[PDB]
Amino acid sequence: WEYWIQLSLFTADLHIVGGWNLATPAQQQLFDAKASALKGPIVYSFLDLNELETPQSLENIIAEKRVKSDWRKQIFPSAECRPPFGFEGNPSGTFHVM
Amino acid sequence: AYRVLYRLKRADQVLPTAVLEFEMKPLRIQVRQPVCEMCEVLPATLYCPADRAQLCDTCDERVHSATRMLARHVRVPANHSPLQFGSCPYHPSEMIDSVCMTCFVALCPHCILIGSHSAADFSEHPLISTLDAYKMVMQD
Amino acid sequence: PATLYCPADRAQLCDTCDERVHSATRMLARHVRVPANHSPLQFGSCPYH
Amino acid sequence: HSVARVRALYGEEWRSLMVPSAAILPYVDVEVTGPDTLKLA
Amino acid sequence: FVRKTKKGYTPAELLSHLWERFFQTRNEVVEQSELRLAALSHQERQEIETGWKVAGQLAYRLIELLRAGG
Amino acid sequence: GFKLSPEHQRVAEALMLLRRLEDFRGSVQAGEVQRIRYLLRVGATEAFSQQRYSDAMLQALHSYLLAKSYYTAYQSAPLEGEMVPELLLLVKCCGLAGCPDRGQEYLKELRYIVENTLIAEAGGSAAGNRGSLVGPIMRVEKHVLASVVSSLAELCSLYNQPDDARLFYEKYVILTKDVYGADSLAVSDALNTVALYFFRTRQYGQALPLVEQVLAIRKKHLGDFDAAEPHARVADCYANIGLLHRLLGHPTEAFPCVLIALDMRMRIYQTRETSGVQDLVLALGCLQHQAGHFRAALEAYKEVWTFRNNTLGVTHPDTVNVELLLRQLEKDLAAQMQEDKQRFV
Amino acid sequence: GFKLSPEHQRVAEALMLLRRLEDFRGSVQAGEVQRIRYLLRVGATEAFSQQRYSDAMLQALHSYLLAKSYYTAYQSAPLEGEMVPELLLLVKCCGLAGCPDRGQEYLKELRYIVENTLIAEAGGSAAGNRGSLVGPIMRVEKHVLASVVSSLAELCSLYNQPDDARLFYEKYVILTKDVYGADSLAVSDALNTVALYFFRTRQYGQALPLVEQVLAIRKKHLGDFDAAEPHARVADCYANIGLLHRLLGHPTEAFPCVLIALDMRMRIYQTRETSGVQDLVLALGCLQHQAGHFRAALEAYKEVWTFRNNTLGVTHPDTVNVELLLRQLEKDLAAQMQEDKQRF
Amino acid sequence: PDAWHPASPSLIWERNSTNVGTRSTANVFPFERIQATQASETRILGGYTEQLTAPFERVGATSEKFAYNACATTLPYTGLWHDEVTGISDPTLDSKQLEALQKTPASRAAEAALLRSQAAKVCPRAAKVLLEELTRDVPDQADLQERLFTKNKEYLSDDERVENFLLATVQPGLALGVAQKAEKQDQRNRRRGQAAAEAKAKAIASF
Amino acid sequence: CQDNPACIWCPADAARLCASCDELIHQQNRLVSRHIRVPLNEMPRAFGTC
Amino acid sequence: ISYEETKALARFKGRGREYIPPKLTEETLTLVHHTASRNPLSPFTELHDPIENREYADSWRCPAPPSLGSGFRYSEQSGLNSPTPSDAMASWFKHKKADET
Repeated sequence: WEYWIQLSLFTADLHIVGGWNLATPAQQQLFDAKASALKGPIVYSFLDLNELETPQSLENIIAEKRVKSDWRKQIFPSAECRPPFGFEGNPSGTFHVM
Repeated sequence: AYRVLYRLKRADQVLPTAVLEFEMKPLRIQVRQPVCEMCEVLPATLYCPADRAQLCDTCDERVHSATRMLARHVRVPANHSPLQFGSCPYHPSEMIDSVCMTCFVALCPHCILIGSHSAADFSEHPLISTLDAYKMVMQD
Repeated sequence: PATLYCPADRAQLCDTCDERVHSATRMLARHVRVPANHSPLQFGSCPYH
Repeated sequence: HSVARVRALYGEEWRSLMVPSAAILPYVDVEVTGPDTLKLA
Repeated sequence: FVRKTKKGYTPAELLSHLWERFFQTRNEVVEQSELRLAALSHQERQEIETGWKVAGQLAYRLIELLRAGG
Repeated sequence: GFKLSPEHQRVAEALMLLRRLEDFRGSVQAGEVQRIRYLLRVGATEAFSQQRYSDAMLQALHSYLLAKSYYTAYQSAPLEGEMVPELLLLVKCCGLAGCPDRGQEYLKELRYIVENTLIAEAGGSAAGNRGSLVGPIMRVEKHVLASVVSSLAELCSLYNQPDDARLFYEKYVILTKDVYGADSLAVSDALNTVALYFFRTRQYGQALPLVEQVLAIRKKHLGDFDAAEPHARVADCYANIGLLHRLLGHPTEAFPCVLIALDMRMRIYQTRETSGVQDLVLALGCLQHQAGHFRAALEAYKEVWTFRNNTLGVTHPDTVNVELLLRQLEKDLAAQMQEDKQRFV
Repeated sequence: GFKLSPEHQRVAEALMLLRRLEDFRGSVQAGEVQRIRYLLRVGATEAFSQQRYSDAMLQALHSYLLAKSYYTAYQSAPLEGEMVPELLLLVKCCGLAGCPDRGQEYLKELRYIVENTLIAEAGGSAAGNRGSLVGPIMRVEKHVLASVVSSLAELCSLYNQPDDARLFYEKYVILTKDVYGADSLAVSDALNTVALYFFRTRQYGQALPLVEQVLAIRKKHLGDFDAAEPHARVADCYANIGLLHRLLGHPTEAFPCVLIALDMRMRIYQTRETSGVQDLVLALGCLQHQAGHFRAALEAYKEVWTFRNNTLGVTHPDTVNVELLLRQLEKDLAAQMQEDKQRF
Repeated sequence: PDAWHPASPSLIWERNSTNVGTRSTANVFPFERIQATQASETRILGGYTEQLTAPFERVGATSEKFAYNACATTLPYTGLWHDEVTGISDPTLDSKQLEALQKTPASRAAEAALLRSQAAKVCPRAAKVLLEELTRDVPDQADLQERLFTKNKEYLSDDERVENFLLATVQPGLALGVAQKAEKQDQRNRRRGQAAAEAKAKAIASF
Repeated sequence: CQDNPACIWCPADAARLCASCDELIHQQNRLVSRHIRVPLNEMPRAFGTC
Repeated sequence: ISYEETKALARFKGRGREYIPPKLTEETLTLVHHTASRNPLSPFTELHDPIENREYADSWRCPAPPSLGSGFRYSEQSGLNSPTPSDAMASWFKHKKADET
């Protein structure tokens, strides 16, 4: 996943600090079986936590166990991504994507 | 600059997978300098592929020149040592010297002998040296 | 004395003449020019004539 | 072998009166500029 | 190691100065050229340029040898 | 790791300076690379500049590899941006001696450095994607970076990559506006450079709107048509308007542009027998010849041929070429007479 | 392995004891605090001697953080004492980098201790009765405290504070007068050192009187004009007022001074091929140029150029200084010739 | 891409005046959809590969000359890398006497306007080099000596002067010495035009 | 000129020049007037596959 | 599968009988690491790292970029530099002491 965000931002100095699996291993094969029914791929999209339709910091998702954002009315930036929110004023810190 | 914006019809076609927390400052791999197998004298660069010992300069003039045996023994210099690519991320004691050409993971001797790749089905996989791997990517 | 010899023009020229032969049209400015001691005419007597 | 080597020694005949000196010349650049007094004269 | 000559040179930067003068005469001789330089393969031109890179390497190494002692 | 207090982050850059000096001055290999990279660059500049293009290959490549070998053990970064000077040597001498597959990855290597300086300097993401967010940069001040992106795009058009050649030229325009202003003569020079590129690539269409901006800037921070004393630079640009607009196909409102430039150069250079004034007399002959109008383009062609005969010679390419316009006027007039006078059916 | 070589070893556990004190008070003893502190200090002194300033900064910084984690913060009564040499290593290595305002409190704390030792020593036991301050009056002997004054005084110049360095140079003059007496060669050298600063900061005008008492004490102790044997230092200081009177205008009251400093250098250097004579020849040449005689200082300028080419480098700043003077003389003589041309 | 759009005036004339459907036979070259050879390719096979050795560029077959030459005072070129740790700098200038020396001379008024403009503020090291060049040209406290020792305090050290000779020989404009040769040429052309005026204009008319 | 069809391939200039430009760049001063000039048929190029 | 099956069952792929695909081919040794990141505090900030064999590197923007060290002048008034005209200013002043011993 560290190499994924390295490719998505095209730059070669990134690192993963800590991962939080917002999934279930049983959910992936049901996601795949629904996919083969729909006849399509599983292309990725890397979204900043405050880039969502409603802003939601990392402590909010983990505490109340839900994502409170309507994803049927949301654009999905795929592959190359914009610089994360928290740039020039903080040119080197820790950020978040999902 | 390939970037595509997607929009889905139904909310079931999107699933959360992970939140990744990522820093920004660069940071690089463990480039170790071994000392010697006999001497601990010079910043060490010569390697013998036959006898696996990273043993620059020092006593090579006197322990590797004995008979017609020790004369041949190619002495590939310039830090072309398979024991210099960093630790194994599971076992932080040995150095990555072998690489898998089926599952494609970096394996130290501990990571291949009783490591994750020591299973029953992980037996027929080709295992070339790591310097053979790096030269392969260079010449395509 | 010749200072630069152009092999494409097969002629030997000085500095004041290289800038008037090859520096007029655009296809002549692309000519590579070598120093005059690379000239082919320095080997010469042709002992028959 | 011979013919070429012995001819080289016949070239040594006319280099016999030819001796290395003891000059040690360190050629270092010296600049010319300054007041020219033959102009002023 | 510090003593000056008739032109005011330490033994260290006398060598640095004559290396620069040898370099200026080098570029002058190569530009006037002989056709032995023109008749050179790419491997022999490689071996010449490795030769003058290492020649500059040992030139500075000798400069530091005549300087660091003093 | 033992997390630091903010007093260490307060000092910070003082420890930056005092370490990179000590290991530069103390290791003999650091001054080794600095001296040899200097001498190999001095030989390579003079090699490229005169006629060689092949010794300039090997000295640039050697200063590249010797710097890189130091840059892989002193610090864990092979590209460090300071190898741009002989990178520019490598690509231009590859393209001129001729081996494009060797200088293709050097143009590639020079490329990834350049957008990283554009993005690290600019206000944010903005424009200029494709080349990542942080990477090998150079700390050049901006007037230097203007000629850096301008020289790179010249190399991009030297190779067969016309798409990104125009991309870097418009950033060369937009970056000289930052240092000299939105209304500076140095910026009008920068627009004139891109207009020169469009003209040399046969693309006369996009060349003209840039030269209109060149004329607009020079008309403000310089003279004008009358302007009491006029300037030769406005007269040059007015000639460029008429020349580039005739090449598009419209000859009837390019005629006033050459008329202004002729009257200005009448008072800059005076006389009637200058090489400059015969440029615009020959331009009125060519403008007339496009829109019919015979027996008057003949006298404008004869005037510029008689001056160029007794000044430039009889076999000069500026005298034979106009004589070809005489012959091909003779073919065209014979065509017109054999198109509108034989119609007795 | 990553041994983290021993000069940075004592950096590591010293910062670890900073954490250990902070997160759990009471697990600290005075013995190991000064043990790690003195090891950081002896390593910093051997680092500074061999030009390693990056680790001299690093050990002196972490000694100061460990200092203010101990008695400045932990047990309220400070009794500081040992601030000064490790603050010196911090202030010096700041000012060598570039520091206009990043070592400002570092200069201020060291200054506050140094001005304390000046006041409490100038007044006899002034600390014991009038305003008992925190500094220990250095708890050492007199001449070391003098070198501490000169160390800070050259540090204010490295911190571009000219007035502040001027006052500390002044108390450097006063206090070396007290320990060595009015007539001593140590005072003549210390007042000479202040003249080096006033030369270095372009303030030639007020530097004249203090070099004059340097001349007075050299004449009193070593020798006057004749003096039988002339000592090189009275020939030196008398040459120094010749250069000083030359630079701030005033051509008239320097020509006799240059003349007999030259004559004194004849007797100690009985040659003509030394830099001592061939710098006063440059001095008399400049006085010869400004009042006319264009073909009389040209000799004096060739006198010096044929020497600095012989004994110094061609690219030496002193040698190329003469060549710019000869290019000057080429165009004043050209202008004087032109003025002769229209006047004919 | 784009179509042909020929450059010679006659080929445009035949396209825009003569129609193909009026004759049984026709030389029909300025009517075909010839393609303009794309961009970079015309630069290689045409000769647009190097810097302009002259202050013009000739136009195809019509023998015209498109004028390109400098019009402005470019800031003096500095090095292709500056070793500088950010935060620790003094990029500002002591000013005062520096702009006083800017407004003294008259032959360099355009350079003086450049130093007082916003170009000095955006990049300060180019202003430092140009100020040292203007102060080097000033005519003649501190009797001799001092005035020339503080004069040779040259700022661009050894490495960057060569490293700017790169950026002059690779920059896509006029070559080095072309601008000075052009300036020398039209000055002499102007005095020749001034000679057929005055000594020929007023002197011959009103004798 | 990029204005006329090619008629002469000159190996010395390495250009696919036309007839009008042949007069332009080969009828200068005498040095460049003696290049071997052949038509575009005889330009060295590959024969081709079956 | 590996190399063994993908060569003999994909290059031939069940085809046969007339195809025949083509041919088959100072500065001595110290045990201390010379750190890549030249912050003196870079081994003394953190290691926020799930992997372990991973030192730091200096960022290309914030403190200073990776460079050789050819420039980097000290403070001008300090006398630890190349001799400026401000440093050789006191060359004709003669600060050498009389006597302290």
